Amino acid sequence: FVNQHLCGSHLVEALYLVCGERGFFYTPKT
Amino acid sequence: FVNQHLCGSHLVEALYLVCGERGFFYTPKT
Amino acid sequence: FVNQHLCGSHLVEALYLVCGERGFFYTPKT
Amino acid sequence: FVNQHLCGSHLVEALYLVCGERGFFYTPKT
Amino acid sequence: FVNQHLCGSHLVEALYLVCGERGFFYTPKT
Amino acid sequence: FVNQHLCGSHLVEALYLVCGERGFFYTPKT
Amino acid sequence: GIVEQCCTSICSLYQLENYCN
Amino acid sequence: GIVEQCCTSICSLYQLENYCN
Amino acid sequence: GIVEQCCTSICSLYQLENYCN
Amino acid sequence: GIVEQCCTSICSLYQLENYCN
Amino acid sequence: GIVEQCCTSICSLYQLENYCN
Amino acid sequence: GIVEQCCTSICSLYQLENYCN
Repeated sequence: FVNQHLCGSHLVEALYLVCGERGFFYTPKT
Repeated sequence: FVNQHLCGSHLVEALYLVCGERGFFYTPKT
Repeated sequence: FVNQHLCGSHLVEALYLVCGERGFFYTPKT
Repeated sequence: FVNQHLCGSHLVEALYLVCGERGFFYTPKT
Repeated sequence: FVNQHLCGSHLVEALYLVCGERGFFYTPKT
Repeated sequence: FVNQHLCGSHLVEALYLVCGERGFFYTPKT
Repeated sequence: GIVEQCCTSICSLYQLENYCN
Repeated sequence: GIVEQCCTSICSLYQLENYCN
Repeated sequence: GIVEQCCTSICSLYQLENYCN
Repeated sequence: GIVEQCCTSICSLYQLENYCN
Repeated sequence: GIVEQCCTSICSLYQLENYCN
Repeated sequence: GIVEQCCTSICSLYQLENYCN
């Protein structure tokens, strides 16, 4: 089940998908 | 072969892996 | 640990891998 | 660069993300 | 379109899926 | 939340990333 | 269902085939 | 088709909706 | 935070937009 | 090799089995 | 083992190196 | 840029660090 350290790599996939032409700041700290 | 719009979702996986406890800003614009 | 909403994106990867030349219907509802 | 056989596994990730509570039919044939 | 350095991370996904209860040796060198 | 059978497909992504020009042996048995 | 039975502890090959087209 | 049109340069949101169930 | 609130049970579209640039 | 032959246009099931342990 | 120790809470860089070839 | 230089043939570790926070 790993942790945030691997779960976040997929959260970002959808994150920038929402932005599309835009970007975003990702901080796997909290 | 899609494009950056799907290729970047994996670039970030390694990106925050490098940072680990740190974050990063990702902009799929350039 | 997210949920089905992100876990299913990988279930499909193997799903169509089985079919290969065939397709399949995926419903992340149940 | 593989092919559709591996590229489609990520197309679906976004596909059902759009549907959310809905499903979809995926056919890696065309 | 990146390269083998990111394409192989998905080749392995299917590779051990075939083995299931077995393992395999992966060398992203050739 | 699946299991090791799908969690390991991402452990390898980082595994060979560390090696880079090197390979590694992956056994989803233990 | 299809995701509930598989996202728990993985499904059998023959089970997935029932959803294949 | 569905994969051919999307695996090239990504499809539009409304296009994917036609395959949604 | 951003990952803690999303890696639990997924976040809302409008929530993610706050982190968009 | 193993990645070169597979990362091009996908390998056969029997081909991958040769790398299985 | 290799997957059990890593699929729990991630392994250390030096630990993975022991499985590198 | 950041994606253009990396999505081509992968970037160097030190290059990615410039985008780390």
